[PDB]
Amino acid sequence: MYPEEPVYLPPRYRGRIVLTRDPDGEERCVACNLCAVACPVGCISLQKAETKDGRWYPEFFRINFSRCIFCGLCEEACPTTAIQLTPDFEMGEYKRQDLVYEKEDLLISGPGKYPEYNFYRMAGMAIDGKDKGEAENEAKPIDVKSLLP
Amino acid sequence: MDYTLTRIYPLQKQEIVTDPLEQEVNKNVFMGKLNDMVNWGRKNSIWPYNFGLSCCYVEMVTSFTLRASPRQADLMVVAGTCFTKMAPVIQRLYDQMLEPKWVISMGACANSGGMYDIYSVVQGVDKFIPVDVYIPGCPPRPEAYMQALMLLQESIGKERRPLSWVVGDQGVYRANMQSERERKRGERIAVTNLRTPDEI
Amino acid sequence: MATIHVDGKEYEVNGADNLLEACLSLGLDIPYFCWHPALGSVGACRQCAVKQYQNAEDTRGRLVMSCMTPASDGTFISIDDEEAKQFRESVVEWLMTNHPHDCPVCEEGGNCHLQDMTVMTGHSFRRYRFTKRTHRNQDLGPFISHEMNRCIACYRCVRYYKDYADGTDLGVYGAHDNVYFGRPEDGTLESEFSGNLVEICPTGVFTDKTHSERYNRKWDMQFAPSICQQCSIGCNISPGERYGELRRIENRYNGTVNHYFLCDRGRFGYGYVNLKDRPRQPVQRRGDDFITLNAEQAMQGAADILRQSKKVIGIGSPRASVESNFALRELVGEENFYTGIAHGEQERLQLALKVLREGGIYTPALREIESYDAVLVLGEDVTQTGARVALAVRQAVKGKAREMAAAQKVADWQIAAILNIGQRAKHPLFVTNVDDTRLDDIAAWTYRAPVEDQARLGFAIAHALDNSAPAVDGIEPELQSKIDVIVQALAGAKKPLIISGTNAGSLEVIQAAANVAKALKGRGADVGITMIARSVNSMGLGIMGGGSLEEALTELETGRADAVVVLENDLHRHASAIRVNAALAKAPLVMVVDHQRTAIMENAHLVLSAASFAESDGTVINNEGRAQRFFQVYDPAYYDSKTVMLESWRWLHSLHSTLLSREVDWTQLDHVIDAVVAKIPELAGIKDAAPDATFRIRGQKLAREPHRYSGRTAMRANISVHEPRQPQDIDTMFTFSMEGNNQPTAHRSQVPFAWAPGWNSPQAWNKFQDEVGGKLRFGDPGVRLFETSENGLDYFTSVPARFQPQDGKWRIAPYYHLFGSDELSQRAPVFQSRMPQPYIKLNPADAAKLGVNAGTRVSFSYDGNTVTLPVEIAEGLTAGQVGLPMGMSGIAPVLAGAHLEDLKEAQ
Amino acid sequence: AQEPAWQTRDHLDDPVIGELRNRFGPDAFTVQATRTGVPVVWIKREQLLEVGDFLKKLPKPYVMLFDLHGMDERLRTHREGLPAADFSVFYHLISIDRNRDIMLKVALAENDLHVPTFTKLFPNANWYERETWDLFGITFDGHPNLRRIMMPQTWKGHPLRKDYPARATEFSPFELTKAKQDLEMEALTFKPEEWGMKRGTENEDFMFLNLGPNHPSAHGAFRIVLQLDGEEIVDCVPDIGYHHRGAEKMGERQSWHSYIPYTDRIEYLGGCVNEMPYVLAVEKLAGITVPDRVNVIRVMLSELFRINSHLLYISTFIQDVGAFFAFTDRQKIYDLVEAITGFRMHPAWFRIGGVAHDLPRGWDRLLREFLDWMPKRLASYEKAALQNTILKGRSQGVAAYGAKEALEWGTTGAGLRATGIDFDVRKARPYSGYENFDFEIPVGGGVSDCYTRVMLKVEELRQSLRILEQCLNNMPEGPFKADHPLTTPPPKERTLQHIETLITHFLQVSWGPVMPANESFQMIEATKGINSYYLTSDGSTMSYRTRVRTPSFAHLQQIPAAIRGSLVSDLIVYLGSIDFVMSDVDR
Ligand code: SF4
Ligand code: SF4
Ligand code: SF4
Ligand code: SF4
Ligand code: SF4
Ligand code: SF4
Ligand code: FES
Ligand SMILES: [Ca+2]
Ligand SMILES: [Cl-]
Repeated sequence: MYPEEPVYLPPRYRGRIVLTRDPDGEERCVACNLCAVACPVGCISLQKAETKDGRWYPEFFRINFSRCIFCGLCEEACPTTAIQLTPDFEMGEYKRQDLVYEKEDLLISGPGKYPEYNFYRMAGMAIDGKDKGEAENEAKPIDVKSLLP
Repeated sequence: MDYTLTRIYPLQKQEIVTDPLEQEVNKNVFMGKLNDMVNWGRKNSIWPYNFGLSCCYVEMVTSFTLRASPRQADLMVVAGTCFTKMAPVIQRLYDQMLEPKWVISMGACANSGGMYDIYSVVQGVDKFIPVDVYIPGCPPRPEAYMQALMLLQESIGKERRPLSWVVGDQGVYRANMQSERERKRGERIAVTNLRTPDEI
Repeated sequence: MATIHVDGKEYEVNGADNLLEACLSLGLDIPYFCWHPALGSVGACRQCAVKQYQNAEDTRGRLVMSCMTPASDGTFISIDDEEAKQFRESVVEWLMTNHPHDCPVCEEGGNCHLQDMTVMTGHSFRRYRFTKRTHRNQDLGPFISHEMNRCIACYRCVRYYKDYADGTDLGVYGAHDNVYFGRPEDGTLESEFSGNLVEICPTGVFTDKTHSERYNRKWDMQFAPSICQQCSIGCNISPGERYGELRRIENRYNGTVNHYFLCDRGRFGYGYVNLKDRPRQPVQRRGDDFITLNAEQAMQGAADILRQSKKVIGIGSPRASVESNFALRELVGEENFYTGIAHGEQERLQLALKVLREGGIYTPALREIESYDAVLVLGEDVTQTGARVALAVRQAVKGKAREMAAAQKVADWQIAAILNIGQRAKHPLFVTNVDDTRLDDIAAWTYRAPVEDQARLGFAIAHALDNSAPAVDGIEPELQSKIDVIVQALAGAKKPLIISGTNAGSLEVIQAAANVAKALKGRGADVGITMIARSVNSMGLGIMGGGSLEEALTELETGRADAVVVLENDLHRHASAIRVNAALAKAPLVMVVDHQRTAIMENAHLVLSAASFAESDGTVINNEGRAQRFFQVYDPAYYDSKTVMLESWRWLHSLHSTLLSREVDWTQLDHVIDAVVAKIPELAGIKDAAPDATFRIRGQKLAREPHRYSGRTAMRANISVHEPRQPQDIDTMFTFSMEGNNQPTAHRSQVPFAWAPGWNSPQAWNKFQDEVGGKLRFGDPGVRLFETSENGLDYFTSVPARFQPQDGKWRIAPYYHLFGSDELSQRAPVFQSRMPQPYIKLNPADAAKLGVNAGTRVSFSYDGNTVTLPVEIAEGLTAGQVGLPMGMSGIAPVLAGAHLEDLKEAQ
Repeated sequence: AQEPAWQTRDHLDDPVIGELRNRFGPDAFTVQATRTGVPVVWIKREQLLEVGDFLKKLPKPYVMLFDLHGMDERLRTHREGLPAADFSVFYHLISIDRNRDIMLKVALAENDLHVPTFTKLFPNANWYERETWDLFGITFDGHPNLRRIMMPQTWKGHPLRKDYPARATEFSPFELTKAKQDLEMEALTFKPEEWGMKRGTENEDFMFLNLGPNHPSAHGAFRIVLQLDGEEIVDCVPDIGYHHRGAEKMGERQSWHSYIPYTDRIEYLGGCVNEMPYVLAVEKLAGITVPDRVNVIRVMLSELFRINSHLLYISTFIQDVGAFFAFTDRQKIYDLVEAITGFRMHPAWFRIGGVAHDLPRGWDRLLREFLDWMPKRLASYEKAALQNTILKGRSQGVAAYGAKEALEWGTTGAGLRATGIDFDVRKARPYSGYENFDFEIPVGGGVSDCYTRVMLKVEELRQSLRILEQCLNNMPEGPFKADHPLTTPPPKERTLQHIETLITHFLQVSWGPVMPANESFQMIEATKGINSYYLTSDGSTMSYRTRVRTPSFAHLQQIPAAIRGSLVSDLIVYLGSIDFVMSDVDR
């Protein structure tokens, strides 16, 4: 039995929330604040920041698991599959202040439940690696000074 | 290991101190053996009093699969929302318990009010009752309570409570244990791939 | 006026309006993009499609554009017709075919009109499977960012920037689906009103870079109705905060003042509030030791020294509120209260007030200026001092086309036709300055001359309009010919407008303008007079009155005064730094109450941490004499509990109480307002500027946060997992939370922000107005303190003599910069690039005489100080005059009219 | 009919409208068109008792007051065609004989919030009127004892008023201290009249039966003030409100989508059964007709939770009254629910337009295994009850009531059916494609005693297993989310790759889904009785009013009339026979 015998949790189990990374190793988070507004308890706080290339990312990401109800509304709200509820249930603590997780306690080293999705390969905003016209279903920029009619 | 001294709730003496036993002036191998024996008996004999509130009590009874009197209980598990009309009752039951006593907050509601930041709910039992272990969840899985009990056992095995109420220092020295979040940060961050949410 | 039938229901609308404007004003929802309440109707996006029937028996009508269709009587239209709904959804689908998938990473998300219309049209399924067009972006300067991929070709930016603001650097390039909207080349947008593009563009092509650095979504912003504090126009703004920092300033619709447009100084010049060198707690200087005190300790200790002080004088500021200045006046006594302004500046400000309060001529509101048929600007570089007045003057000049079009019975909303009928025809405009002005493009004539000569022109125009007016001697025949054109233009005008101000640095230019306006009034004309001041509460300090900074310094210099309480004034912009520093060093006690770190603070014994407009509530009076109230946006101590930044009136009121009772009294704002109305009868309207703190909407306080504000239980979790108590507000009717009311139909006039279900973009103001493009449904906020007097002032008979160059002396000519002249805006970091590099301007001939060329550094002495500046050649500047950037750190605005002496090539 | 069910209707065709018009006159009432599905009539306050009596005395008459509550209309902007009112009180009446309901609405002015009591016509109105007074401040003139029922008697202000702050105030130790003292001095400062009770032959002992951790059966913790004559109950007053979490006030602080988590927490043992009535009502406001696969998925999850709740209820009753291990059987259900929802007690899976995800691959295997395990386990459950003479002896003829008592107290579910009234919403008013399933409604023989109630719940398990078998063998193939512009959130695969769907998602998960101004109502057969959601939209992204009628609240008001004259032992058996949770009672 527990804890000697582990418990099978189904792949969709709504437990510890983690931030994930894209197949390229970059954080999938773009700091759009959709998961936070969609959150019914208001236990998510983050601030947008931008790399010199122009990539948006969370300067800070805070989740108060003392208030979290593990509903998965935030994971259902990402347009980037960064925030994901993972099959984990052991998060007991001694002080409530330690139930406030930061990006250091949330950003893992892999893609998580969604294995191959990069919003930056769909976005039209240019970043280091993807220039204008290099996204999916995207034509190359045509200059207004082009000679072709 | 640093300790927090609660000499003689929201406001009370909480001086960070050093292991009182390690201090040479009050260092006795016999006294240390005695402290360990008492801590061992207490951590291996935690009789519980489950105050049933809201939906968390239902998960608790699944884990159960009784000190009906608060007097015979060593641990009060607050499992449910701390409603305004229920708060006086919770305080009275906890105040009808004897030393040593421990409190485990089970559920987002008991932890901080959870999704119920409303006019009829106290935002956390830690607003009126001292808590030792917090269990995040809504409802927390039955197995999560078992982890919390094991965490309490560890904290109890490190306490330095008075060995007798007539002699010695009557101060409750609780160890400043390492946060479980930092303790298991390495394994959690190392996680790379997970099962796709497509299969049972 | 006309009866229309929309979807069966009958409605009474103005026949002079278009169906879009009419139906939107009826509360009916029709999607749109190309049409703007201020830019008129063009009919490009074809989104406002509505089915129109010829009669009540017509069952097969036609799809028409509501924006390009008159709201004529007997009009039968249907917005819910299936074909209309299908076409309106198809228009959105066509716009979505080449639209980038960048919602999460665009700064318009949650405030995007395109997102709102996609949902309103009910288009959630994509059928297009081909490629999406891409465009490379451009650099547009330090304030506006470019993302052409998100464009929908509605043409709003080019119509506003070029047809409304008269800019010349934005345009439409390319053809078919490769249409591009931007500058002809990478560079900074040159229009002083380029910022309005961020709200005009219905997508995210133009965005605010000042916010992008610390970007947050609209639902997470705490907003408060505030008045802009960067100049004297008094535009209504909606400052927004997140995590304890002012994030962005948005336009607050005031159908009487700024309506839908702000200027760059007010929209991007707020970073000074987020400076990390600002005072946050009261600090006392003991020798070389600085001790952080608490409010209670600061009050007790200060009152102890003040109680044993022989004479305590107080210096106010045009930046401070009416309540804050009044609190200092009561603390030190009216006899010991001094306006922190130079004698000359006060004389000019009081003369301007006397003209507006006792001249018998109406002073127009910002929006009313767009209805005059002739404008004369005497000495005021409005574009650089009151930019929004320059935008209004531009719309007034465009009246000739509107009049010409009305004669051909063309609808007022058909802008394209009005522009074609008009061509280059414009209403007469004449501007006078020491050199070139930005309004020279639309001006019939620009008189570049010394301030004295500019005034002589005014007296001359007055004499020509009325011989009873003092005559001027020495006008050359050439100038007289030019004067006659102005006289005939003003004489022929049905609604003339005379605009002057205190920025010229001449009392005569204000007197000349008064004479011209009096002359036109005598000839029975609807003349208007406008006076541009210098700061947010210059007129308010002028009405209150007090001694000059010079007189205050003399008190401290004779030693008669031992204690000086300075209020939000650096003192170096109104007087010599050498004099101020020396005078402040002879005072046993020097207390400074400011929200910014100034130089005088270095030698202050005590510095009280005052709050800025964002963290304070008060009343300011604009150039037109309208008292407007600003409200606190956020609590400064919410995140950092140690912060003790209190309103200046609260600090001073508590000190006065501790001085008289040894007890602290942090009163409510309403009490201070009641004190001002009782003591000063002139400042009595300030009571009606806004409702008190007991005002409620059906029992609910007004809200500052949107209903979807997020992070409530996590924003301060780092400091304490225990959520803090909602900051409470006893001064205003606004709650520092979302538990309040922001309904578009709430019987109020103070709107913190505009949001309506389905309308998350700035287009939501439409639901808060009586008629789209009109006024707030229950009146626009603000009260004019004075009405037009029954009698006027006598003509000023003091005509100055012509300017004469004097070897050695160099008259300092006043050059103002929208970016640099204001004190607080210059402190903002994003303004460093836009602000001009230091310079001195010289007449080409004078430069040749001094044997110096462009770039040559020249040394000159003012207050016993040699200064070096690079030489710039200004042909328009008359000889004997030197040009200096007024307000730029070092060049105090007072230098205007002074003279430089040893001007020579440096080294 | 070709016209969709969500279509706004005035129901003037309803015969009751003609009857009222020919009795009180055409200018005595205003008919409001809504998406509630019931004729809504605005009657004057001086005719409320007259109209009520007429409806009670009609061929096939209205015999049950389903719901009575208030509404603050001081901030409602879309009130076109509604009589002027600052506050209002609604009366939902059900006529089982004509299978039709009517909503009588009375307009009130802020200055005079007084309405004649309706307790004389329908006795169940006592608690509803007390709650309306507690949360709105509307006084019912003639009420026997109008005291607060959900909030402390010392509470200042009416919580459900719009001007009332919704979030929690700063904790005050002092108030807890005083509250604790008042509790310790309650016995000394007890007055029977304050509880509506009267001293009689004297020497009668007033007592407080605490039913919390002393007797905990997952029913919650409340207390009943018992007036005894030895061991016989002369009168009892259940004290409730100890589990009030302001769920209806939260509906006005949460978007239509962000409130779903809260629905599952009204009746925790029901899970998805609690979100069915809410999603269906919001879908009527949105005008969404859900696809057949969603209908079958939403039935399957509901019946899984219906079995889970019954198992626990039957197990607990049998354990206490008689001498059926729910744990094992309940875990197997939780495992399937966890595999599909990712959660056990509070799935929050149902969405406005469908379900959050599609059925996980392998769901069929798990369901088949459970449908091959329960058959035998159920056989054991009934055998016990059928042959447990101890149970039969201690349960039969205890807290017995007939059809009249069930109708006058709003009793629904097994209690109503035990009295012989065959009224199951799943059959009477089919919803979620239940009409496409072959199942029978267990009905009693005229007497609702503790035994008959439990036996019906056992027979319901068998019928639920039948529906679950049809769901497993006839699961339709197609969309798990409706193809409607207001489906929230939109299909994720398209959101991740299409701008139009990304835009729709962004706004629906941020500001919220905009529901046009209207009033909807959906009643469903829950695990403990008829649960309904009366939703009012003012055209925004949040509800203007979320009324949740819960069966447990009415079942606890009938206790005094059904247990009077019995012994405390009988009361404890009755409390068990009533499948109830205090979360459903207090909301
Ligand atoms: S976790 Fe997802 S939803 Fe939240 S801010 Fe990052 S990208 Fe946006
Ligand atoms: S799981 Fe639910 S409560 Fe937790 S952060 Fe996500 S949305 Fe908020
Ligand atoms: S934390 Fe969640 S599951 Fe536990 S009692 Fe509160 S609402 Fe119920
Ligand atoms: S402009 Fe609007 S619709 Fe386009 S990406 Fe930005 S937020 Fe989305
Ligand atoms: S840049 Fe903006 S205003 Fe200009 S055409 Fe594109 S969407 Fe319209
Ligand atoms: S014109 Fe003056 S008041 Fe208006 S926005 Fe510009 S600086 Fe501010
Ligand atoms: S808004 Fe009418 S055509 Fe564009
Ligand atoms: Ca204030
Ligand atoms: Cl001249």
